[PDB]
Amino acid sequence: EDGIFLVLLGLLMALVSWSMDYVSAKSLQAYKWSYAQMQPSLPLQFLVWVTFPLVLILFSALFCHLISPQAVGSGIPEMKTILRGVVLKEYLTMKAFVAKVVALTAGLGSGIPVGKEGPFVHIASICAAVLSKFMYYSDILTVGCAVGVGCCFGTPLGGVLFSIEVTSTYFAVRNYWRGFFAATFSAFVFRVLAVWNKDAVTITALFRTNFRMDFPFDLKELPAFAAIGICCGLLGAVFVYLHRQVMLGVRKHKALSQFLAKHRLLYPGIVTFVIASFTFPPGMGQFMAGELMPREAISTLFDNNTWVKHAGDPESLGQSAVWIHPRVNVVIIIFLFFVMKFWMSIVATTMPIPCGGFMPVFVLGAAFGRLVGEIMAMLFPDGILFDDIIYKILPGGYAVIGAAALTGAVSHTVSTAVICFELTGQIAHILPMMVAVILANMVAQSLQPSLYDSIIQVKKLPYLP
Amino acid sequence: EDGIFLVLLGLLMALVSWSMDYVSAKSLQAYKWSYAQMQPSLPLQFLVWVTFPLVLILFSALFCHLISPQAVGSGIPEMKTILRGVVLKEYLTMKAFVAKVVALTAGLGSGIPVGKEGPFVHIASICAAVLSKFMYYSDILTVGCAVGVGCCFGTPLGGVLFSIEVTSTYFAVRNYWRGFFAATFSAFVFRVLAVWNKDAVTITALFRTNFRMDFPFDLKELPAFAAIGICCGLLGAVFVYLHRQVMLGVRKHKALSQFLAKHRLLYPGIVTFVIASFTFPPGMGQFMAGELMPREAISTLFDNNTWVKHAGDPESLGQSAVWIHPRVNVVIIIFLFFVMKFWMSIVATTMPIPCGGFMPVFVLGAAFGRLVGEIMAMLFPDGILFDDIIYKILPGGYAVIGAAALTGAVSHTVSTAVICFELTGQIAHILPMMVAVILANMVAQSLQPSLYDSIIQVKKLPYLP
Ligand SMILES: [Cl-]
Ligand SMILES: [Cl-]
Ligand SMILES: [Cl-]
Ligand SMILES: [Cl-]
Repeated sequence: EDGIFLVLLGLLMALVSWSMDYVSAKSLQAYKWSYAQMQPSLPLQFLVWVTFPLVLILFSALFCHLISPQAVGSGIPEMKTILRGVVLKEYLTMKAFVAKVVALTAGLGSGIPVGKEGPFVHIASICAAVLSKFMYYSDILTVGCAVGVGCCFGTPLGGVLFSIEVTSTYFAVRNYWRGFFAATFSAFVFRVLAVWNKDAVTITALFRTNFRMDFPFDLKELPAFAAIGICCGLLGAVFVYLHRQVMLGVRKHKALSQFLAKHRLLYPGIVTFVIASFTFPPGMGQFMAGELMPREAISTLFDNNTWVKHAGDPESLGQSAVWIHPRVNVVIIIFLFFVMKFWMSIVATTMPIPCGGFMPVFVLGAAFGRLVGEIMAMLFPDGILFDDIIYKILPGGYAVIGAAALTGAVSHTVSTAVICFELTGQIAHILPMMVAVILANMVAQSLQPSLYDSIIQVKKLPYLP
Repeated sequence: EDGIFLVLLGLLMALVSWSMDYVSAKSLQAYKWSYAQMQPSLPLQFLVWVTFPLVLILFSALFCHLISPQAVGSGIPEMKTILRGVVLKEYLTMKAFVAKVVALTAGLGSGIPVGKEGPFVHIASICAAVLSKFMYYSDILTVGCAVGVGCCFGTPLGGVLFSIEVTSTYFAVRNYWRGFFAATFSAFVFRVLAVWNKDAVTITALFRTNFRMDFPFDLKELPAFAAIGICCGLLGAVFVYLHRQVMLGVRKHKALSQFLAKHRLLYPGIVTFVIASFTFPPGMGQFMAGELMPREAISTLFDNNTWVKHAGDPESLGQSAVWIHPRVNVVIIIFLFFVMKFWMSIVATTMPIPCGGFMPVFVLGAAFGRLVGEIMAMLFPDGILFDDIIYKILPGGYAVIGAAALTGAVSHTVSTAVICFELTGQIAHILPMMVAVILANMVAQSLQPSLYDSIIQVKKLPYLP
């Protein structure tokens, strides 16, 4: 019967993931078009920029309130609690499935720092439970997690490895085989649908990069990759620390908690309003590449161009031209993007909506990575002679490493190295990604608990040692 | 103390692996040069072609006999037995380490189908045990296996995943973390040494390929990838079946066993002599690309050229020119290579030397893969129009899939998909590799037990259910 269960779980999740991306994309196109149509008047540009995401976030928060409060958050803290032996039954119901899928879709389409992966671990877990009931949570949820990550982005190995790291002491080998099968199948279907819908041509990586694959880096820049690893460790520790402090403040502050406890939806309202206010292009958005939606932030941060060099005509960068302000060195623009998004990301992940920190952190990591890359590009401008031609620093490589390393530091995982290279489609940098991730973890684990463990402690979940 | 143990295990194995490759390479250069120096006289070309490998194989077999009989074979059947709870103490001694490393090196340098990976799982396992004793076999050997594969080729994930599949029921998460760390570190050092010794320039994949990474295949050829998967399943089942029959025959036949039991070294002698006799270039080697040593068989089978099209001047193929006989379609040459090597590989893996079937099967798989690729290249010669240019079938992709799939079928593993793409350095074909491997396993597991399990049964090892 496993053949039926595993195929249907895999297939149905491929369809949920694909449909969600389809709709999310349409929301963002509607947003950009609507904004563009107001081009001659700043008050209307502001109105659109801000109200479009207020509507979607308030809808998301409200929908969960009305259908299933258990849909709020990333799921993973509760799934871990269940894997440890305490069955929080209320998080594996069809009501949560509906609330989660609907509200998440609305959230993603807003442009607000809301991840997708976290929620998919939960969505797949529920599906696995429901199919099983229709037709032993340690095995249901383990397969679920692998499928969730797999179908979320089209990243099979990422999923399987994740399903191991989320366990307690012992992992059953039988789940390795079941998870691997289902996650691979699901990912395959997901990418084929993209081709069918004229958005891929062949089966490809989700955020495919275009690095040289020929002398991709020298040994002389390995110290930079190592430095990114260590720095990501520290940044990750800070991210988690501050996240905790925000959650506790909102819940415990003597007066704030009285107010927000009654007037629900103020918190979503205000958080969203402020993030939108700062990102408006004519205001600070021009200094933060604020026109970029999460996927475009990734697409441009993993570019193969060297922004500090592309003078004369910035339009030659295509979409990446958004980073080249007429009066500000691109290094500063990257710095400001990182800093501003850092706190926006922390706060956004505390809103009462479906959300997660994987993709927010991934982007912050990429930004940090280019900051390092673009700076070295100004220090070693001459390049290296090999086989009669000159090879130069390729900052996109640093972005890829930074994304993996910071994610690692925040979650306490090494699976992120794999998810990241499956997303880019190129493995020129495997060994330095893996080393940077290990270093990031050694540092982060010595300072602060995983993001998920901080949440488990804060929410006082019945997590057995 | 784990920090010391894991670093030293990782480091020392990187040095054993690197040193072994260094020496193996020198033996092969000596072999080819010596052969070339006899160019005007066929009797001397024959003498060199054959006697060079007789000396090395007989040395290998003899050395193990004299130092440690327990060094013979692939180790893995015994390591699995130990992981199940029966401590075959005699296979984790320094005597085995010495016999194994010395005899293996000699074997690899002969050009005879002798793998490297199997033996490295064992070599690393012994090192892990010895360091531990110097300073709980389930944890010693699990880390050992990850390091073995890691340092063998420079393939971290391959190692970690392998260390899971070799276990019984439960895998300890703590070993995931220890193995991942050590295998990554070891692989890193291994590749850096290659750069230092002027054999890499940067850190690279071991057998780096050069595929387009742009429209790498169409959906219309996915049925071929699937067909390779299924066929590999069947071929794998046959390989294992025949391997078993040979082992049993040698041990049980009424008269043969009497003879060979006394006159040791006849079996190595005769097997080696025959494999050499058939591969001699002026004889059948010209119809089997017999000039190629294992690594060159891989390098040319994973080429980015289309051999059935490269008419006019075969020298434009460089090294791959060896496959283009003046009077024989390259498809036949590939076919004969596959068939002849298939039985040579089976028999070679029964000799009383350090050896294994991973790399032999890997090559057979690659050959089969191109056979499919090169044939389709003659059926769909027109190509596909995309972005104003024409894309055509790229058979090297089929070779990569075939290598992974056949290996999968023979061992009953999916980790081979990962080892394979880490070896090529390109992940354009991840999803079709993974699907082909899954299909190969579904077929093979329905027909015959893993190569290793057949051996465990044949040798009557005390393998608890
Ligand atoms: Cl969360
Ligand atoms: Cl996320
Ligand atoms: Cl063997
Ligand atoms: Cl091998």
